[PDB]
Amino acid sequence: RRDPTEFLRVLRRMSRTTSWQKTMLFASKGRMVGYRLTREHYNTVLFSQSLWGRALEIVRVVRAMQEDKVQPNGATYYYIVNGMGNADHGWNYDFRINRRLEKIQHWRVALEALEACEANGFDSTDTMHNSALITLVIPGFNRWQQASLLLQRMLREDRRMHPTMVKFYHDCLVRNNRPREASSLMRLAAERGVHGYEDKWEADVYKGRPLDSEVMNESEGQASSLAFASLMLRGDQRPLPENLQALLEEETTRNIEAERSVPVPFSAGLHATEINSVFRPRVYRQLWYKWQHIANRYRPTAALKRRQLAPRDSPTGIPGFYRI
Amino acid sequence: TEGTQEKLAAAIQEHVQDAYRFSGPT
Amino acid sequence: PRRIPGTTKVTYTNKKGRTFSFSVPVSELTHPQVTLESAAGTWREMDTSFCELGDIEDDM
RNA sequence: UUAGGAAUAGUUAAUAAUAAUUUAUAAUUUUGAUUAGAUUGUUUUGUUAAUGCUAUUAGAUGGGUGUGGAAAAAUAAAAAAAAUAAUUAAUAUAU
Ligand SMILES: [Mg+2]
Repeated sequence: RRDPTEFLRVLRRMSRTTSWQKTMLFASKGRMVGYRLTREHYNTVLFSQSLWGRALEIVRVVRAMQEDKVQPNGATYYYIVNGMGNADHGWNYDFRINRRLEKIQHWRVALEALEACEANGFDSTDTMHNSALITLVIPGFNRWQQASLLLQRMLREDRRMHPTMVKFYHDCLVRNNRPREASSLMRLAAERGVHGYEDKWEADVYKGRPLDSEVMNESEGQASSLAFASLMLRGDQRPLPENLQALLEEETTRNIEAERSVPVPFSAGLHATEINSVFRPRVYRQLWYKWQHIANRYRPTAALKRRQLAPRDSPTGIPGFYRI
Repeated sequence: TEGTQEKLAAAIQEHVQDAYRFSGPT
Repeated sequence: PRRIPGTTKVTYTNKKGRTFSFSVPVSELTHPQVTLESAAGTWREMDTSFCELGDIEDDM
């Protein structure tokens, strides 16, 4: 055992310069020879796993941090929630990228760190709540009910919406067949001044219609209008008699499921949101940590062309750029 | 069977020195 | 939100024996004292038992 | 093919198995693999006494549309494209 200040000094350099496997090797083998890892040691490991988006590794660090009885601070929860948003997901051609992310409940660890942040007394940031909503919403996951309740209390705390969160949450509500929640998201992002959405503003075609949960509550318990409260009319339309309209509602019920049961022959069982949606964080393409990029998609290969950075038969310093 | 923990400690210490080789000088 | 009262009364006795109230301007804390290296043991921990990892000694 | 040479994997074979819930002592690699770098190849080039050294510009392109025999399809001075349009010649293009 050398100097523990020297042990922390190499841990500072590897989180700052090299990849995520170096801090996981150094802190684990250093804990086994007897280096007492403090909160300063775990925040440097959790900085490197949050940058590369290693969702399985953040769970293993927080299991060792709770075993060593070292209390996390507000900077520690800043890396747990922002690190779950940077996890790899998406679909190559018929190949699921990071399929073991689904069995881990990494959206729930990002939610559990939010509950432990306010219970221990720390102040959560605006990028924690935008990164926690992303983990419920990303194309391997379909959780828009919990992401709606998270966004509802995000406005009550006067948080501002991140433009990456609006891009993911709009595609999740479109995929899960919710146009009222998607039109209200575009209407909200245009009014709050979110960048990239000040031109997209949709009219509220559901202005007179009640909520979808209120109709199911009214249907369990005016009686002619109670059964047809869910039916949407143009104003120049009238309902049928109650025996004739109820036979017509079962016609549309069996016709909608008949169309949705037919597979599209060249989709590999995927929605159009899932097609060509491979995600790695911004570290994979010649970039490093920035705070405003929560879940930043890696830049395309047309940003850096070869033979404009170095001439022919000469090496370029981009080893893993064009590899997706 | 009893002297495997100290051998494990020596092996993990050797791995820690191999990781210390990343630091370079001093 | 609960507002801090600001003033507090403490009892002081003179040399003769007369007791009265010193009014002290006192505010409360807002942030936890987490910068100390000592751990009290009373903080809300994060549950990680639902996560699936490569631990072959545990169950899925 | 790499001045400072080590591990690799949607993995190998069998199969009453299209569309693999099984079996196996599986497969690649120090006779140099995978990855990273450079990278169309090619007795067509140049030189020399030289079986040496040194160069290259035919090409292809698993999510744009299951159409079509074949995706090679978002742009090419001809490859004249279903009535002899014109077929003497040269510019054949600027115009
Ligand atoms: Mg068999």
